Order: sequence, then structure tokens, then C-alpha cells
Amino acid sequence: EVQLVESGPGLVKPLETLSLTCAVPGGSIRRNYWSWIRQPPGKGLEWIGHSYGSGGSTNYNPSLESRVTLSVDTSKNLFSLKLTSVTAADTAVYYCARTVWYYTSGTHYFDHWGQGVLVTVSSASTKGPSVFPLAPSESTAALGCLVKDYFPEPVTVSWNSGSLTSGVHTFPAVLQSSGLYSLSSVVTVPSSSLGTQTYVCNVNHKPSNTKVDKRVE
Amino acid sequence: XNLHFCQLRCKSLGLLGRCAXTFCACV
Amino acid sequence: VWKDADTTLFCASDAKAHETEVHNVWATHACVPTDPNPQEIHLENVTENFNMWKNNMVEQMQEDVISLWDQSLQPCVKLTGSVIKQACPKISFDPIPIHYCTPAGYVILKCNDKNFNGTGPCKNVSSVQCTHGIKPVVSTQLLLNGSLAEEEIIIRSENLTNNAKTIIVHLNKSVEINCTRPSNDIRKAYCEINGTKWNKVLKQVTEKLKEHFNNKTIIFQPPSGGDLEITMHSFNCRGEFFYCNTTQLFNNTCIKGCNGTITLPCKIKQIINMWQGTGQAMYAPPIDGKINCVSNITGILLTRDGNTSNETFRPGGGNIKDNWRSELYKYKVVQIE
Amino acid sequence: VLTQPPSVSAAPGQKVTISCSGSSSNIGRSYVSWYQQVPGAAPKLLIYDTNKRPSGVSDRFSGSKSGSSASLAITGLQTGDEADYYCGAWDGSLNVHIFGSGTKLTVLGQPKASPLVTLFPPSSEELQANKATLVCLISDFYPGVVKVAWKADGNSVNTGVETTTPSKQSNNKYAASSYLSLTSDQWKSHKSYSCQVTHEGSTVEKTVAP
Ligand SMILES: *[C@@H]1O[C@H](CO)[C@@H](O)[C@H](O)[C@H]1NC(C)=O
Ligand SMILES: *[C@@H]1O[C@H](CO)[C@@H](O)[C@H](O)[C@H]1NC(C)=O
Ligand SMILES: *[C@@H]1O[C@H](CO)[C@@H](O)[C@H](O)[C@H]1NC(C)=O
Ligand SMILES: *[C@@H]1O[C@H](CO)[C@@H](O)[C@H](O)[C@H]1NC(C)=O
Ligand SMILES: *[C@@H]1O[C@H](CO)[C@@H](O)[C@H](O)[C@H]1NC(C)=O
Ligand SMILES: *[C@@H]1O[C@H](CO)[C@@H](O)[C@H](O)[C@H]1NC(C)=O
Ligand SMILES: *[C@@H]1O[C@H](CO)[C@@H](O)[C@H](O)[C@H]1NC(C)=O
Ligand SMILES: *[C@@H]1O[C@H](CO)[C@@H](O)[C@H](O)[C@H]1NC(C)=O
Ligand SMILES: *[C@@H]1O[C@H](CO)[C@@H](O)[C@H](O)[C@H]1NC(C)=O
Repeated sequence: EVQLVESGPGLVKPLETLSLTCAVPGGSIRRNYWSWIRQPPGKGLEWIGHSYGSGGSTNYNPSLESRVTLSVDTSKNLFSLKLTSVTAADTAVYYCARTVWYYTSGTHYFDHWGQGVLVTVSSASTKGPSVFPLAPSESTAALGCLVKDYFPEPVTVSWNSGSLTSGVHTFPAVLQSSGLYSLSSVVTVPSSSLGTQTYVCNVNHKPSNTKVDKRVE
Repeated sequence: XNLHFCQLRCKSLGLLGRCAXTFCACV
Repeated sequence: VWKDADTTLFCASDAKAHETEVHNVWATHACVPTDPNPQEIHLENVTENFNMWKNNMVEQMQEDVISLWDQSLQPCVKLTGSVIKQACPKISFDPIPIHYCTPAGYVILKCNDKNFNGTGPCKNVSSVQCTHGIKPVVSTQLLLNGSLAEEEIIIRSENLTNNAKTIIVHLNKSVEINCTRPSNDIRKAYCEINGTKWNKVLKQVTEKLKEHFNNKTIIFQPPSGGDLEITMHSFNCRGEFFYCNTTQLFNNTCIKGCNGTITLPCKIKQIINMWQGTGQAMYAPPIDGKINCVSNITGILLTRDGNTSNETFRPGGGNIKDNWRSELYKYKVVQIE
Repeated sequence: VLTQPPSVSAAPGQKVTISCSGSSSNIGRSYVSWYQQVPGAAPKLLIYDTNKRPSGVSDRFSGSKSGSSASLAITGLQTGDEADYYCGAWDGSLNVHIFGSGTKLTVLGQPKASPLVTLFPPSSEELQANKATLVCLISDFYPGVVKVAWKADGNSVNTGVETTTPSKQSNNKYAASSYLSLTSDQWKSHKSYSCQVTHEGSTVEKTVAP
């Protein structure tokens, strides 16, 4: 029953400064410690630091020491972070949490977490993809299309003069370190269905405006 | 506590008034 | 080293985050879970001066209990601002033990002088994150559910010769005070107390008050006059405002047939005073059922009088900070950095 | 970063234990916490001070620590329990909260399928842009956990490598995909490559040639 709310840019360019807000309605902000924790999409958790409600005693994650500021506007019930010269790596999901911190027992634990905010670090501006085909896999084959170097979300697909519509899985978008998105759509198929039964994906990127008839061997 | 009330309150008894917190006392 | 300093203290609570008990309600929202492993660092050959009447923590703890009370208890006729008739539900009221704690860069210095009066130097000393548990009970005349003194009954004051400053009496044995109100008139209760328990100790107290007034005749009398809340014994039990006539407790005749269980003519009020600020309030007609608190007496608040061969002591009460002072006497905030 | 095994799996109503191997300067110091993250919301506190549950959390969950290693025992398994689990100890070596690497609890469900792996070499269209993007394809598996590694002449390749998190196919079995992006010549200046996938503790390697 103890509430937290995060807030941020959502999209931020590299070598800028990432400014994240965490509001703590109901006072209690000056009372406790509070932490900032990130999580890259589909990866591990990383505690960045904490700041005491009054303090302003702060303790930082030494590999992020150089670039992280945590401040507590007590009058507005806010606990925010600044992160300087952001890179492609600092793209993650960010949340603040309340902290219990008894110095000399151990007891560093986060008992109240906010819901979360996603921050994307990409310099790039609206772009179409570079569709490449794939080719024939296993005891029963598999092939498809690579939809590489695009920004922003999302895309589409479908195959064989368009002629294939189930047995198909389109992967989530993997954000390149070049600040661009790439994905693959694939079909696991029966080996005998190759030959002259030939496939042709339907890539479509609405924001940037591009389509692809892309045939496969 | 309202001290003047309290002072006068206790002088009815021939006592002086003292603020004991937000409460009235008499000595 | 460490300079005397202040800082906002954080509260370790045990309050389980499921109870509708308004202490739990507040202490979950404001307070962290308790320490699992409280450490104590006994500082050898270091002397530190404490002062229970000039300790900052008293005011912080005080800030909370008000905040707690003000969010939890709302008067149906609140005679402060004009015409306030705001909602007064019937919620669970049972005090819980708060631990006030200092972050890194600050320590709590605890005094271990076993018969320490609360002010002046302490030779035997230690360091802690947190205090012992403290129940924010609001009471006058008697200090309920607090701590006992380690060895002797310790008499606490800022100035013993100043009859203005209240005296805190700190007991070594506890006395149970069974305070009952029968279900089904409404506005009449009774605090059952053992007579043979009370006066065996009220005497032990007299011998202690002799020690600090040159063997003069120690005499108790009912409060010389003043508000119903400090003349009578005003406290809170299960969300109700008890008002108990403590005259028969402070008996001189005993301290001789006195054994018998003493009982106080209590009567619960609606039109009441306010200990937070100046003004009146009103709450709903007391709840149904056998209302009772199995309270344990661990202190007496006392006021003295003006000097021949005798000394008079009437029951004190009003400065509710004193209650916290009675519990926070051996602790003090200190900056390290 | 503390160490814990990526995948834990068992049928409903069964007991499991989740490791958390640390050292003298974290679990040999501090009290351990555990964090349950159901997909795809924020984490919540499950265990703290080695073994304490915040109200409304079953004793089915149970904490422990041993020297420099902790564990999270879970009994009475249900579907609701299927989530991600992270241990959390404080550390005085580097003055940090060191999180456990991660463990995925999978409640079944269906039989265990080992993954079918595919490796496409860069297209004759991509190479006509002085490029290369070896796409690796891990499909049909349960539980949905996969450690993927790329080789090149047997050498470690951690540069320019990307990998999607497992995703539910139309048959409830899972699917992963890895990508290695190289130069034109980087592709021709190497003999054999290799996408290697581990699922439930075993590796399934495939190779390609320019
Ligand atoms: C002072 O008090 C503490 C706690 O009661 C105890 O550990 C210690 O033995 C005492 N020290 C001295 C010198 O009396
Ligand atoms: C409590 O202290 C008083 C005064 O020192 C003394 O009369 C009495 O014997 C003490 N009681 C116990 C149980 O030590
Ligand atoms: C407390 O003890 C010290 C002597 O060590 C002295 O300053 C003071 O008179 C005492 N205070 C009270 C209220 O007895
Ligand atoms: C206490 O106050 C009295 C009366 O005002 C004064 O005479 C005396 O100096 C003070 N005594 C002590 C011990 O501080
Ligand atoms: C407290 O009072 C109730 C009812 O008046 C009684 O039943 C009970 O015996 C009392 N408790 C003790 C310890 O005397
Ligand atoms: C009061 O307490 C004494 C001793 O503590 C005990 O023996 C007895 O039960 C009580 N006596 C009376 C008359 O209530
Ligand atoms: C309490 O009771 C005594 C004895 O009956 C009575 O004289 C006195 O007025 C009462 N005191 C108060 C403040 O009601
Ligand atoms: C004081 O106590 C004695 C002994 O218990 C009792 O008989 C007497 O009635 C009391 N006196 C007054 C005036 O309250
Ligand atoms: C003091 O504590 C007892 C036992 O824990 C409890 O029953 C009682 O309600 C408390 N008294 C007050 C006045 O809150």
C-alpha cells in the first residue's frame, strides 16, 4: 500500500543527459532511503544508488559513480536522477524503490517498487529497413526474412506471392547499438514444400513508408 | 493552553494559573 | 569523533501491512520493517552528557504521534477552526512499538549508567542504529506500558529545586491496572488496581522522594485544580477516552488495613479537550462490549508545591512530550561526519 | 554480480530450490532478499533478511543462507508462481547491492522440448553493401530459457552480437533469435563460425562457410 510513480523522456538521444522523475505522494519521502534501479530489456537488474530523504547522504554504484546524480525535492515529494553523457547501453527500464538500510546488519532491501519507465537511447530519426531473405535448415527446413536497420516501431509480414499464413513466428525487435532496430520473421516448414513452392514476405513500415515483395530460394 | 482563561479560571479558587501543555492547571 | 547534531529519524516498525489498526495503518505508510540484528558498540572510556529535556528526538516522536492521531481520529464536532462535523468511523486502536533510527553519518548514543537520572554525564556508553520499541500512548498522571528502571526508582527532572518543572517517577516493579467498562449505563467505567501492590511501591517511591528532599514528610494530594484531563487520569483505550478519578490511589494513610483492591470511578466523556492544540472536540457515544485495557503502570508524572518540614506532591500531566522523554531519556542523536 | 541458474522447472504442487552463490563479502556479510518479477510487471519483494515475508506472501516461499550461498525454497507450486527470481545481498567489497544473475521458474504445462537450431549466412544481397548479418534461429522449446554463444575459428565473439528474449510461438513452445553483424571482409576473412545454443544444460552447435 506504499506508492511510487516514475517518469522520464522515454526517448532520449545519446550523449545527452537522462532526467528521470520519481514522485512519492503521501509525505514519507524525507523519512526513508530511496533507490534507483534499472533493468535492460530481457536482462539483469542493476542498482544505481540511493539517497536519504533528508541527508542528503547518497551512495552510488562505483561504475556509475562518475555520471549519476540523485536529488530529493522534498517540498514537491520527488526523488529524481540525472545521468550524464548517456550511451546506447543505458537503454533500460527504470524504477525507483523504497529502501531499508541498516548499515551494520546487511539488510539492504527494496520493499516498495514503482511500476516502471522505459528509456530508449537512439540518435536516429525515422527510417525504412533493408529486407534480406534467408534459406534452406533442419530435417524439416526453415527460412524467412531479415528486417534490418529501421527506426522506429513497428513492422509486418507474409509469404509466397504472399501464399503462407500459419506456421509462422515474427521475432521481437532487437535494438542495434547503432541505435536502429532489426528483426527476423521465420517459418518452420516441411522439407518437401521447398523446390517450386517458393516464399515471399510482406514487410511494411508505416511511419517511414516502405513495403517489400521479398522472394526466397 | 489559553493562559489568561486559565489564570482567571484558577483565581476563582485563589490559585494562580499555569499552562501544562494545552491544558489548564492551578497553583 | 561525533558532535551533537540532529537529523530526520526513520522508524523501524513491526506493523504488519494488513491490519486496519490505525497505528499499523500509519506505521506501514511511514515506517520500514524492524532491524533483524540490532548491533550495540559499547564505547570504552568515553564520557558523554545527555539531557532528556533537551533531546531533539522527543520533538520528532511527538510530531509523529500528532500526525498519526490527526489522520486516524477525526472529531464529529471539532471545535477549532467554525462548524466542523467531519466523519468519525470506528477503527481499531492499539499502540505499537516504534523504533527511531539514524542513517549512516549519524549514530544513536545510548547511556548505560544504570541509575542515570536523564540529565548530566554518562560514563558507561554505547552506540545504536535504533531505539527500543516505544508505544505512543497518550496519558496524564500515570505512564502506562513504558519501561522499568534497571535497579532503583529513578527520579527525573530538569531542576529538582524548581517546583515549576514536572518530576518523572520511574518505577522498577510494574502494576497492572485493569480498566473495565461493562456493556449492557454507557458513561461509567472502573479501573481495578491491586491495593497491596500499589502502596508497597508508592512507599518505595516516598523513600526515594525523601532521598532528594532531606528526609522531609512526603505527602500526596489530588491535583490542586485544573482541566478534567489532568485532574482525572485521561488516556485512550480501544479508541475511547477514559477519565478516572485517581484520588484513592495517592493515599497517605497506607504508606494499617489497606490491602483491598482499589477501584476508580471512571466515566467516558464525549465533550473533551485536545492535547495536540488548544480547543474542544466531540466523538461518538462509546462502543459496545466489555471495554478493557490490561495496562501496566511504569511511571508517575508529579508536580510539587511551595517549604517547612513537609513536601507536597500532586499528580502532574499535560506536557505529553514528557511521556516520550520518560522513554527517550538514555538516547541522543550525534553526527559522525 | 551474484550467480544463480537461469532455468528452474517443475510440475504444479512440487517443491523447488533456487540457488544464489555469493562470497565472503556479500552473503558472508549481508542479509539476503529475493525479488519475484512476473512477466512483464515491475519486481516485488518476496523475501528479506535471509527469510522474511511481507504480509500476504505464502510460507510456501522460504528463504535460507549458508556461508556464502543462499536459497529460495518453494512448495505447493501453482501457475501463479511462474515468474523470474533475483536474490539481493549488500556488498562491502565494492559498496553495492549485488543482484543475483537471474532464474526463471517455469510451471508445466507440456513436455520438455529441446530447441531446434538454424544458422543463415549473410545474403548475397547484404554482402552487396559491404555487410554481414549471421542470423541464428532457436525455435521450438520449453522451458523458454536459452544461453546463446557465437564462435569464429573457435574464438570468443562478444562484439556486435544481439539476441532477442524468448517468445511464445502459436504452439506455446518458445522461440529465440540471435544476430551477429560483421563487415564484408570480416565475413570472408574467417573460416568457420558457429552459433551454439544451450537449453536445460546442453549445447547444440551449427557452423557456416564463406
Ligand atoms: C555498562 O552497561 C552495559 C549494558 O548494560 C554493560 O555491557 C557493561 O558491562 C557496563 N560497563 C561498565 C564499565 O560498567
Ligand atoms: C525498587 O527501588 C526502590 C528504591 O531504590 C527500592 O525500595 C526497592 O527495593 C526496589 N525494588 C526492587 C525489586 O529492586
Ligand atoms: C542527575 O545527576 C547529576 C549528578 O551526576 C546532577 O547534575 C543532577 O542533580 C541530577 N539530576 C536530577 C534531576 O537528579
Ligand atoms: C532551579 O531553579 C530555581 C528556582 O528558579 C533556582 O533557584 C535554582 O538556581 C535552580 N537550581 C538548579 C539546581 O539548577
Ligand atoms: C480484569 O477485569 C476482568 C473483568 O472485570 C476480570 O475478569 C479479570 O479477572 C481482570 N484481570 C485480572 C488479571 O485481574
Ligand atoms: C496483590 O499482589 C500481591 C503480591 O504481588 C498478591 O499476592 C495478591 O494477589 C494481590 N492482593 C490483593 C489483595 O489483591
Ligand atoms: C475525584 O474523587 C474525589 C473523591 O470522591 C472527589 O472529591 C473529587 O472531586 C474528584 N476529582 C475530580 C477532578 O473529579
Ligand atoms: C484513602 O485510602 C484509605 C485506605 O484505602 C481509604 O479508607 C480512604 O477512604 C481514602 N480517603 C479518601 C479521602 O479518599
Ligand atoms: C498497554 O498495553 C496493554 C498490553 O499490551 C494493552 O492491553 C493496553 O491496551 C495498553 N494500554 C493503553 C492505555 O493503550
